[PDB]
Amino acid sequence: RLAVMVLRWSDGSYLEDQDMWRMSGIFRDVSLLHKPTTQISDFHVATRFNDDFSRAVLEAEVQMCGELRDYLRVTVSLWQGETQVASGTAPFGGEIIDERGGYADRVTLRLNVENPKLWSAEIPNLYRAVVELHTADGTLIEAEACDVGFREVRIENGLLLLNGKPLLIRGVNRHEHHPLHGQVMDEQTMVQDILLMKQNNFNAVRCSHY
Amino acid sequence: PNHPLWYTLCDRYGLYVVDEANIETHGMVPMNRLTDDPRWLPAMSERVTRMVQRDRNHPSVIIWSLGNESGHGANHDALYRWIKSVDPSRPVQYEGGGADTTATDIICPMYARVDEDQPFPAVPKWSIKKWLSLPGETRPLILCEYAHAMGNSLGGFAKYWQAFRQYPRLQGGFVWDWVDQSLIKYDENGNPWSAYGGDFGDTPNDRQFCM
Ligand SMILES: [Mg+2]
Ligand code: NA
Ligand code: NA
Repeated sequence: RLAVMVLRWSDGSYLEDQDMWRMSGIFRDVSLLHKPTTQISDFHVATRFNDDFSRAVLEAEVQMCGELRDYLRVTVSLWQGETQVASGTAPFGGEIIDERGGYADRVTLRLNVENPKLWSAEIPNLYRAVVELHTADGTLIEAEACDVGFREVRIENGLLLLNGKPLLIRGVNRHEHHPLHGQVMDEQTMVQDILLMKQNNFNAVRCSHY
Repeated sequence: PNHPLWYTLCDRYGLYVVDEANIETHGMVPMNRLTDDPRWLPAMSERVTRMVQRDRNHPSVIIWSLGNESGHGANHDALYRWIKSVDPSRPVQYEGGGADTTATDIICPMYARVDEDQPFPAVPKWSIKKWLSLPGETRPLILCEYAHAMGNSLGGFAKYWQAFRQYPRLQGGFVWDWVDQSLIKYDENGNPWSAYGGDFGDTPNDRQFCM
């Protein structure tokens, strides 16, 4: 048995003065997650490009918790549909960063991708990155994953650029609101909203204000 | 460069002066044919350097100009740097080659409009409000020529002044221009009348465009 005491007001409320219905409760999903003792505790994906975006390097930093062992490996593989496009495997142990060494509990993987399909609101090209924590001889401990969009966002010479091109933001602010369920969101409503937005020539959304 | 007394009077009565080298090659095709030619650098240089040597002590002179309507040539860049080197006390401006070249401290277009773009190839005239905020642009904008006052004209003048007052980096301009270039001719009874291009048998000519 779980018991949860939820308070409508807290010191947190002082930072939650959004112009909206003030409600309370367990308003998003509750779940139980089983991880092994030796686990992926964090991972960051980055994509870097050459000047014309015909080459990319996917960089994945992976952190673990549990006992460190020489037999441990991380494999990051990148998939376009059912086709594996690139893969990298390494033992744990990051490069030296200061006088006391580096992160023994981290590893960075770097995958080359030639002519990457670029992500944008116009063409949402995605790759699947699978992060496998495993032993040297291939026993899977656990795998995490995410959708990867190859894109560069930068500000150069006063312009916001996506993939080297200046954006024109056709945006809207969107609160999480249902007239029947309050601030509880569901997939059907989310999808309804996205379809209506794109059908009316919006390409961007601001998570007002959370 | 003007008659020397002009500067003395502007010193004493109080007017800001843009002193301008006697260089205009408007009729060349393209406009910078001579000004990009190193063979014409000596001749151009004397028109700039000798102006500075003559007029540099006048308080009324606040801006040097490399001339008018001669496109943008490498000779302009060289003479721009010459002035910057011998006289750091005064900005240098020059309109040719699109009003915002590397030979000018001030964006100085002629007849750029307040709100309307005129996107001519190579030498566009942007809305002055838009021009200021083009990516990387930081300079002040002062029109070297605007509000062409030919005959019944100066429509839309207030639109320029509303903009000059609202935008800090829009710091005004010079109207084109002060006085009609009409000349006196006489009828058979000795009565004077105002004449313009073509009235002296001069041909080809551009008629009333001098007024
Ligand atoms: Mg508010
Ligand atoms: Na102003
Ligand atoms: Na004229």
